[PDB]
Amino acid sequence: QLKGIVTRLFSQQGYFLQMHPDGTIDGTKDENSDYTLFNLIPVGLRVVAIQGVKASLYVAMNGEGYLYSSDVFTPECKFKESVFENYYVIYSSTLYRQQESGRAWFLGLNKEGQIMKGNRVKKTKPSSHFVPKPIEVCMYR
Amino acid sequence: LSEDDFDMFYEIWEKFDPEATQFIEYSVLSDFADALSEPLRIAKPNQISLINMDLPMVSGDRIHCMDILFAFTKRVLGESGEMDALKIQMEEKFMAANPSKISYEPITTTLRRKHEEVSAMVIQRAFRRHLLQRSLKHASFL
Amino acid sequence: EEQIAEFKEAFSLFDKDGDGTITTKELGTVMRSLGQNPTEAELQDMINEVDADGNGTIDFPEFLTMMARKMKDTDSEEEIREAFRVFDKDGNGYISAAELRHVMTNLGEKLTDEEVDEMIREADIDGDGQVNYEEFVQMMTA
Ligand SMILES: [Ca+2]
Ligand SMILES: [Ca+2]
Ligand SMILES: [Ca+2]
Ligand SMILES: [Ca+2]
Repeated sequence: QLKGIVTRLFSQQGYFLQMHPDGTIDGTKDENSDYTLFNLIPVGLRVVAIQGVKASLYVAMNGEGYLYSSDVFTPECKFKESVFENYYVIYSSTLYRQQESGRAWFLGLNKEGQIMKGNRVKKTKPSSHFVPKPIEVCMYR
Repeated sequence: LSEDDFDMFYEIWEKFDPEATQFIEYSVLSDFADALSEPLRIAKPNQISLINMDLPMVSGDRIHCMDILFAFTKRVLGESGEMDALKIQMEEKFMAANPSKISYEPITTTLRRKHEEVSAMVIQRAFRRHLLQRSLKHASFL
Repeated sequence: EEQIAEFKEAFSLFDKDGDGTITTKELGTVMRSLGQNPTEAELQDMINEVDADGNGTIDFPEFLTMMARKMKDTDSEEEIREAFRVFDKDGNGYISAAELRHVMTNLGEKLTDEEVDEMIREADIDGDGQVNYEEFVQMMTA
């Protein structure tokens, strides 16, 4: 039904994004961490769901801005993808904004390959910036 | 802007998308950007204008009508403001107007990187040719 | 033509033993004479795709075919000026040597340090750190 892609997400901070079986998500310098492969599924117009292939775990985002690992598909698994300066890709939350300022909460890593909270990751910061290194295109249900 | 520009837009679109695949190849974008009528048109050389626009590309190197339209229009609308709310509204209108669901594909890479890469390949190739030329020149004597 | 004479000169720089034939080893010494560092695998590839005889060697005609594939311009129109314009951020006709070096080493068919160094020695004549890319294009397509 859905036409998505399989890919590795390379943080501009210098790491491959890694979804470990235990649900722990981080950044690694390992090329062949098979936990670094992901399913990008267009669940809408410029809205994507991300899945850690090795653990089949959806990279969901709960009520606190934490990217926990989820099996069930919740609308919290929805991410508004958007380009920054026509050079970097960023996935924001469909639920989260600095409800006053409207500044959304993005997926982001610090300089140490560690995951950051949603509200601490700025769109303009290298934390939120990712480059998709794709593998192949795939059909999904 | 007026409805005439949007109808014109869909009109050119049907030309560039005779199968209504809701996508065009990036190589032709420039041409398309030059093909429109004022003020939406971006006359060649338009490449820089196209490169400064937030323009997502799905695989493989294909771009969607909604993004192109939103960008070309926003270039005229400037920052917003009410035009962004109207942008979202018209985006929803376009979504509803669109048949089927398969045309929804996720972002892969973007413009700049493509054109930069092509540029680099060009320069490298030429440079190589001239290295060859210089070597043969070294050969001639003697 | 002067063309084939330059080819005779090239074959002349190439044949040390003058056997009428180029070996993988000789390919090696030449590629290295250009500033490349090919692997034996890469050389055997460079041969296998161009060998008609599969004699492990290159005669005058095969040399012609290979040099023809290299010298032919594919994405080159002399409007490689455009390619440079892609990287000329402010469009002043100048690119800082640093930026150029970074771009050439990190993008596309990346150049070796030797290649980049020579390119930069050729492109920054006054050594002011700014590069007049148009003059470089004239020089390059001479
Ligand atoms: Ca020989
Ligand atoms: Ca032969
Ligand atoms: Ca410049
Ligand atoms: Ca200079």
